[PDB]
Amino acid sequence: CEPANPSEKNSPSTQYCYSI
Amino acid sequence: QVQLQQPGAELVKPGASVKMSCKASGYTFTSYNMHWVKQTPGRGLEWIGAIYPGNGDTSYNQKFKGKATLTADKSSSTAYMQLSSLTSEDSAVYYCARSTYYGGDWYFNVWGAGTTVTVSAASTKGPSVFPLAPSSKSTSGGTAALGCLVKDYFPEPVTVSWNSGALTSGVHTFPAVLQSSGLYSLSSVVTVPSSSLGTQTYICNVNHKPSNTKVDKKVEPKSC
Amino acid sequence: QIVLSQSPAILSASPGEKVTMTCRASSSVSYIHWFQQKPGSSPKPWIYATSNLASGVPVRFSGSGSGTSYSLTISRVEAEDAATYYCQQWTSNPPTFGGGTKLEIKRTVAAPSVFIFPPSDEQLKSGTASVVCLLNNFYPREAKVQWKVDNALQSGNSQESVTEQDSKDSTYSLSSTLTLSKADYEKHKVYACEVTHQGLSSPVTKSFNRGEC
Repeated sequence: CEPANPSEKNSPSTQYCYSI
Repeated sequence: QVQLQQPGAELVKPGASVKMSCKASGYTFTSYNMHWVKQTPGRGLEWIGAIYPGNGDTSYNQKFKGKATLTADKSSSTAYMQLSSLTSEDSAVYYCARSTYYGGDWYFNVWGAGTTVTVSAASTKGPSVFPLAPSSKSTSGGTAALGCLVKDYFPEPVTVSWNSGALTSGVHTFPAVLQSSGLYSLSSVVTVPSSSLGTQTYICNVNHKPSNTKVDKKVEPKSC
Repeated sequence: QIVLSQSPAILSASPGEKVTMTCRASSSVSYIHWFQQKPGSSPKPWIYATSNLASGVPVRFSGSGSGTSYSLTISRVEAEDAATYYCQQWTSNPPTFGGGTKLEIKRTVAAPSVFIFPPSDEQLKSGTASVVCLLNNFYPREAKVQWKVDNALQSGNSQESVTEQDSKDSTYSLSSTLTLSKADYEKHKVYACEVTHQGLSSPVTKSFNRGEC
């Protein structure tokens, strides 16, 4: 779930990703 | 001109730390992710980490998590990577690269020229520069060969040009060689038309920044 | 981190040939990227998102693939293509690069222009004598540079250095310098360099007599 590009950290998809 | 500017080289003592710069221009520095890549002949291109200048947010490769620290300055639009307690394994080329377009997928479409790091305890030594004179030979020739032996210096690199950069065609500056003495040696040659050896003056300019040495040598033709 | 394996390591191509290089990944990835890197320079974006060409990249280049198997292919190999091409992936963090496939141009035969350089006056005024033999613009890379001192073949006391293949003419240049002390350098008269290479009709020799001119 952790993005290589830091500008992703607060994206809809990363947040959804953490909602395993 | 979207561009990323990095210093050419840095000499670090084993144990010390070094902070590398990577200035950006031609685009807004805070809307793109800056990435750093390591390169060695043996372990290839390795991704170190990235930072988003508009946030300060950072992402690391586990491998360089305790070795690198990434920072960004908004006002000067510069990205930084600090390498701590360097060892021989840290000697390599380091690139900074901007990424863009998450769409299809990311893209390293703007890279820096790369800063070459050498970690060594050895002291800096200036180059001795000798002329490689073009004899008249038994061969009449249409083209003669001119050279400059830049030897016994440390550490890399040494910049060599001809006539203040005016002569570029026909130049071959050879890869440095570490001599048994632990110092580097190098040669720079140029072919030129034979008849110009008496009209033109050929000067080789050696620059060895890491020792603040600049030498201009005249290579004098020999009547043989 | 996903492992990208490239092949072949070295790809020899004659000017005008149509070649392809592959890239395989330890596990599936959505897109693969290609970068071209000439020595001393930063790797250049060449192909992005599996099939798209980057700015200033000729139509001869192309790329395709899926899942774990991708490829870059050149329809008409040209001289300026010599370089290492690198594979790259963004599907997993940390993003990884492949080991690279080095492309070298198998151009037509080219004999070296050989020159021999006696040690400078300033150099001996320091105790050391370096004698350089120059092999210019030749192909293939395989060339035999043999130092002769007083008509006797020398060995182990000389180092060689080669440039990378030139982007316009695809040849190499080589410097072989013999280094020895002033004291030993003064023990002989004739210092020669003998060169044998596919290109020249017969092994050439460029020499000089110590301190004659």
